[PDB]
Amino acid sequence: IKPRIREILSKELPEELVKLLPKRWVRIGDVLLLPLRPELEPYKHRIAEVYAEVLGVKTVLRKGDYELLYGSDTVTVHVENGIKYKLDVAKIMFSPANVKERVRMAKVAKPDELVVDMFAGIGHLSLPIAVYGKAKVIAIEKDPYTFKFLVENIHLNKVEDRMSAYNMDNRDFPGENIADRILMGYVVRTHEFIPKALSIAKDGAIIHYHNTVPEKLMPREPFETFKRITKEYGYDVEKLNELKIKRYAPGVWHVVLDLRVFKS
Ligand SMILES: C[S@@+](CC[C@H](N)C(=O)[O-])C[C@H]1O[C@@H](n2cnc3c(N)ncnc32)[C@H](O)[C@@H]1O
Repeated sequence: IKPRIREILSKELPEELVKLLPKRWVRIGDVLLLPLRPELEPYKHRIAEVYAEVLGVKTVLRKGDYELLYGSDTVTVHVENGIKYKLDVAKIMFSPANVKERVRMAKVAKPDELVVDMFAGIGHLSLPIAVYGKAKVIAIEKDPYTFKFLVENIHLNKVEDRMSAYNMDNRDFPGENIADRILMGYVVRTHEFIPKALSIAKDGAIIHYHNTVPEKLMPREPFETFKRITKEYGYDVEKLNELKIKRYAPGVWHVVLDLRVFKS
């Protein structure tokens, strides 16, 4: 099934098009991300329709952010490694192509830490910490829509007590020298937030610093740049680890560096 899909669609599609039907897909809650060959375009909707029924999802988006192929409701709750993540699959990014990192995050924190998530999303990286590590968490999310989900996801996981949330730009965050650990899960020229990061950090704090660097420049970057910017503040940093992740071309990785900073 396949089989079931092939039995239904073979009735409406010439055998040549049937052969090209989608063989994989991504499922997030009850929404389906479905990739489609160009020759199947004319039949977009009907194919998404049968896939929807045999796979048991309410909505199908094109994988290819996303084009609605069948259904209407893109909000769903996705469960991963014991975590509940409500989201609007069409408006908010969330790839299991990153699940390892979300798993990793479940381990790294100690119950005592204050953790600040500078780019919270719906709780991508911070929920694992609040739930498994048990530290406290201040989660910052700029987008008001995304924010609703983050707030909700906090209840859904029963951590409203130890996790708080602010709908502002991380640069306006009043805090200073509070953070034992900072999450910088963002990849658009994130070096630009290093200064607010260092401000929010305590001396010795750990920073999970995500960025997108060309492999032309590895393994020098993105650490050199993190290093030099830190110099502008007379602080130092030690590189504790550098994981590769969604190595997503053309030619550019997505890495996360674990770094400890010292406020002199
Ligand atoms: C949701 S994470 C993406 C994680 C990744 N796509 C994944 O699958 O795990 C990026 C978030 O940072 C937020 N953001 C961007 N700039 C921000 C800022 N200056 N202050 C606070 N949040 C910001 C965006 O609203 C977005 O929700």
